[PDB]
Amino acid sequence: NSIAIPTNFTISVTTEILPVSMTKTSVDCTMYICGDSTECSNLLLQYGSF
Amino acid sequence: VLPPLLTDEMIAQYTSALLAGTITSGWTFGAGPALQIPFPMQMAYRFNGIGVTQNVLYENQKLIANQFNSAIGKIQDSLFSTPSALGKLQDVVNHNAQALNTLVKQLSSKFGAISSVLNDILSRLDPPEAEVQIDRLITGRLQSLQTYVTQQLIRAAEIRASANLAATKMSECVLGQSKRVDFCGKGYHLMSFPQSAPHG
Amino acid sequence: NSIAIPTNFTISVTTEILPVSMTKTSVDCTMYICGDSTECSNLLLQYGSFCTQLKRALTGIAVEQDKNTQEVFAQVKQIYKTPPIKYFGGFNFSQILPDPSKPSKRSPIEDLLFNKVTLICAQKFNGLTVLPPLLTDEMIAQYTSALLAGTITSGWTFGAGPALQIPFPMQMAYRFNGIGVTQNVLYENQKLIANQFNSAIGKIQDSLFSTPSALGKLQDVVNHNAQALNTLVKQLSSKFGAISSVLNDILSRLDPPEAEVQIDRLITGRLQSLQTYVTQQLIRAAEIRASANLAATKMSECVLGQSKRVDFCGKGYHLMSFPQSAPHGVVFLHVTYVPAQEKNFTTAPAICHDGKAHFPREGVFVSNGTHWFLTQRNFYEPQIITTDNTFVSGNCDVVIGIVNNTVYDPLQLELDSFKEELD
Amino acid sequence: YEPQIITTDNTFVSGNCDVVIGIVNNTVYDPLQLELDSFKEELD
Amino acid sequence: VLYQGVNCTEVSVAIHADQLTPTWRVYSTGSNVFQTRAGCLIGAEYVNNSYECDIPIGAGICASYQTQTKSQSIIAYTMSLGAENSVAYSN
Ligand SMILES: *[C@@H]1O[C@H](CO)[C@@H](O[C@@H]2O[C@H](CO)[C@@H](O[C@@H]3O[C@H](CO)[C@@H](O)[C@H](O)[C@@H]3O)[C@H](O)[C@H]2NC(C)=O)[C@H](O)[C@H]1NC(C)=O
Ligand SMILES: *[C@@H]1O[C@H](CO)[C@@H](O[C@@H]2O[C@H](CO)[C@@H](O[C@@H]3O[C@H](CO)[C@@H](O)[C@H](O)[C@@H]3O)[C@H](O)[C@H]2NC(C)=O)[C@H](O)[C@H]1NC(C)=O
Ligand SMILES: *[C@@H]1O[C@H](CO)[C@@H](O[C@@H]2O[C@H](CO)[C@@H](O[C@@H]3O[C@H](CO)[C@@H](O)[C@H](O)[C@@H]3O)[C@H](O)[C@H]2NC(C)=O)[C@H](O)[C@H]1NC(C)=O
Ligand SMILES: *[C@@H]1O[C@H](CO)[C@@H](O[C@@H]2O[C@H](CO)[C@@H](O)[C@H](O)[C@H]2NC(C)=O)[C@H](O)[C@H]1NC(C)=O
Ligand SMILES: *[C@@H]1O[C@H](CO)[C@@H](O[C@@H]2O[C@H](CO)[C@@H](O)[C@H](O)[C@H]2NC(C)=O)[C@H](O)[C@H]1NC(C)=O
Ligand SMILES: *[C@@H]1O[C@H](CO)[C@@H](O[C@@H]2O[C@H](CO)[C@@H](O)[C@H](O)[C@H]2NC(C)=O)[C@H](O)[C@H]1NC(C)=O
Ligand SMILES: *[C@@H]1O[C@H](CO)[C@@H](O)[C@H](O)[C@H]1NC(C)=O
Ligand SMILES: *[C@@H]1O[C@H](CO)[C@@H](O)[C@H](O)[C@H]1NC(C)=O
Ligand SMILES: *[C@@H]1O[C@H](CO)[C@@H](O)[C@H](O)[C@H]1NC(C)=O
Repeated sequence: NSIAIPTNFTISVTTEILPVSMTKTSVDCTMYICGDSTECSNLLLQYGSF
Repeated sequence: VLPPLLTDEMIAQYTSALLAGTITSGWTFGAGPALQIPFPMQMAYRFNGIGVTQNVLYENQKLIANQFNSAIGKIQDSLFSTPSALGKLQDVVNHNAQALNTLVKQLSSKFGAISSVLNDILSRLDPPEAEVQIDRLITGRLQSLQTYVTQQLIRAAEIRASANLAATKMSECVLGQSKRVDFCGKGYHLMSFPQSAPHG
Repeated sequence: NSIAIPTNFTISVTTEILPVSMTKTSVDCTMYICGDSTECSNLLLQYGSFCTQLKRALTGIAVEQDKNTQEVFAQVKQIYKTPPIKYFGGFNFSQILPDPSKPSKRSPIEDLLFNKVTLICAQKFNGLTVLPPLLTDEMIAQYTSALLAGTITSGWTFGAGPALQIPFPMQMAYRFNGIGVTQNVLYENQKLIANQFNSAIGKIQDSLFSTPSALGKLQDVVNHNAQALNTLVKQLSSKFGAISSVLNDILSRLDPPEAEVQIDRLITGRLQSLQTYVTQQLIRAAEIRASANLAATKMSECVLGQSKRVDFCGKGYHLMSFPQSAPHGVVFLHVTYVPAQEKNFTTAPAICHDGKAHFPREGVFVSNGTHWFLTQRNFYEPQIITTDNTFVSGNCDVVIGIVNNTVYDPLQLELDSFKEELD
Repeated sequence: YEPQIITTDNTFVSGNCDVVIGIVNNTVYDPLQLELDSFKEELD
Repeated sequence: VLYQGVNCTEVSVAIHADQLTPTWRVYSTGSNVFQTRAGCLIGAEYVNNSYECDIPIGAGICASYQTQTKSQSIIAYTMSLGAENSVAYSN
């Protein structure tokens, strides 16, 4: 038969941080793999549509 | 790096719209047309929401306002002082920067080829051996790209989960009042305010 | 001291579409990599148990899709049925309940949804097979029919335990109480509410029929799976440095000790293709699992009950929801209460009557310029401010913005009229 | 299930009987009128 | 045994011609060969009685080991979604 009742209060402001997005990147393989080379590009064509 | 469709100014404008709506109309703008209400009455109804009568707010209005203002000042001080306050967004940026750095650095690798520079291979050798060396390099670079794209897909799934959580928080904490414990802050949720941050 | 109080409302029905499952695929590597070749198979054995991993991953995805459908749709204990007399207080559910006429017992909206989205394995077969889902479309339709019958005939009680019958106007009156509007608002405007709901359902049918991109999510899932499989089959035509992409040409032309080199090049290429395909399928399956978990939560909280979560079960104050099946997904019709035609009023925190401050119990004090009334916040219904309508706490000197006005106590007036005179 | 006598304390009034569909005639027992009657109907 | 994605006629013709590759053969009684959308199911007796799903085969058909017609055999069946309940709705 014991209860604790509040008699005062506090207005507490807390912070939550949530990521929403990430840097958008675009990659051309033909430059990365075979930069400015026709020969390497023809070799890369044999690997299909990766 | 492609730019985001919404500039930081547009995100700030959306956040400003959300603050104006919640300040001037409470939950009614979330649920339909924005219906004006005096802010003390709005906070009295949020007090009723948590399970406290309106007269508690109206009799202690000045104390509540002072506590809120002091709390906002402490929020500013806490964000300013602690270096690791924004660790999540900086972690996302750091992970993307790492991934790209590793992807570029994999180009300097040979993967068994005589040289990592394609121009050296084409300048030194005839076709029927430059093809072998270039095929070794192609295999290495394709493996690097596949790994990078896979990590980006997994991290994008994680960020999509985080963004869905953020959208739910915006819907239930800002545009209304949530009875879900610890969802919209520690304690009995009164209200919430969104702020924009880089990528979050 | 200005407040806008609604004076009318709109019963708004919105649509949400959620993917639940994805096409189940099974892949034999020994056919894809080395189709009908013993030699290439022996070479493939040297790469270890990669095939076991691919088979296990695809089987896990396949079981997970059935699990997703089971979690979203099989939330009901008993297949409930609507009564023979399809009268529900003027609410016309004919466009969401099953149509007994057609060979498939699906509602008209379910037929539109299924028509919109588009044992010989004629296409893509190089060891790639499509396993059927454990629940046919008829079974999903039966589960959805059970959910509609349960929610129509018993409201939230079938979700929370045994299905307890209730007249539908009373159910909607209790949902009205749920959003914060009194029952008399519904009962006095029952015909208007029913007409608005029926018109909204008709607009849902028109909107789904007209817009080509209405069902973009499910079609996107189907398109992604179709792409993935097309790319997987098309990678077979690649050489990957080998003299030919056709294994039979390699075995017919060359002796073993060089056909092995060419076949090893091809094996490496095809193994890379399969690993990439399985990884994309795993990531997309994780995405679909998240979507299916969301759909299950929506079914639990919007259909089997009433949700106080803002924007979770539609835009506006959630009244109820209706599920509909669609190919590889679920379509929730969210019925919500939207306030409308707000009117301008002056307001005050409290009323000072006899040196004591009076606060509303359930409502807000408003003023039409000349008189003060108490009104429920989500609908304008002015009432005389009385001691039954308000509660007293403190004196008039504390509350900021307190306004003097008369608070009519009934008992004193009655006692006066009763026996002031005695003779 | 906990049946109670329908009283003015248990219910609230809004509108007349001609609007609600399916309204049923029944007695609503107001306590105060009954008490005042028993209290001083006679005065002597 | 479920031969996935194949008509039972094709499997039978393969068995009689000794073309089918897995050399083991499930004995066909002429009544335990059933056609499902998932494939040809050999070794399970289909029954009209509907039971809760035990071993999912697919396309609504499950299978279970049950004591049928006095001896226990693997039966196949269309799964039951649940017991019916007609709520006593009224005005
Ligand atoms: C409930 O708690 C609040 C605080 O959370 C109490 O209000 C606080 O009361 C103290 C003591 O009266 C105030 O301290 C004094 O404030 C002024 C500042 O200029 C100064 O004169 C003194 O040096 C002393 O520090 C304090 O400011 C005040 N806080 C606020 C926000 O107003 C309140 O009394 C408590 N109520 C009950 C019923 O216990
Ligand atoms: C609250 O809004 C509803 C509508 O959302 C109002 O009911 C609408 O009242 C108008 C005017 O009386 C009706 O228009 C008329 O309807 C008939 C159609 O046959 C025709 O005689 C007229 O040409 C005219 O168009 C409208 O139908 C009716 N809507 C519904 C769904 O019943 C209602 O009056 C508003 N209440 C308040 C207090 O403002
Ligand atoms: C509930 O609403 C539906 C509409 O969503 C009502 O369906 C109505 O059904 C009839 C056919 O049964 C539709 O065609 C009509 O049929 C006869 C043919 O002789 C003719 O009178 C008309 O020219 C028309 O072609 C009718 O269009 C359709 N209603 C609408 C608005 O499309 C259904 O009757 C409603 N149920 C209740 C209980 O109100
Ligand atoms: C504010 O509301 C009051 C009460 O509804 C209005 O006063 C009533 O006006 C009607 C007009 O037909 C009379 O029949 C009643 O006898 C009036 N009641 C009282 C208590 O005066 C008043 O006109 C309204 N004022 C405005 C500006 O809308
Ligand atoms: C409500 O009425 C009270 C009186 O019942 C007003 O209080 C008086 O205010 C005048 C202001 O000039 C003082 O001179 C009197 O001494 C006050 N009397 C009492 C008994 O307090 C009060 O101002 C009124 N409030 C409003 C908002 O009209
Ligand atoms: C409830 O009682 C009222 C009377 O107090 C009934 O209203 C009467 O209905 C009869 C029907 O034949 C009419 O002839 C009378 O003129 C009506 N009188 C009044 C004063 O309205 C009403 O029908 C009863 N309702 C129910 C459901 O029994
Ligand atoms: C309400 O009235 C005030 C003047 O009393 C006016 O300025 C305000 O614009 C009105 N509200 C609306 C929504 O028009
Ligand atoms: C199997 O073939 C027969 C004809 O030989 C055909 O009638 C039947 O529909 C086929 N089974 C399926 C499941 O299509
Ligand atoms: C409810 O009342 C209407 C009145 O038109 C009637 O048509 C309908 O059959 C009644 N419902 C039941 C279940 O008796």
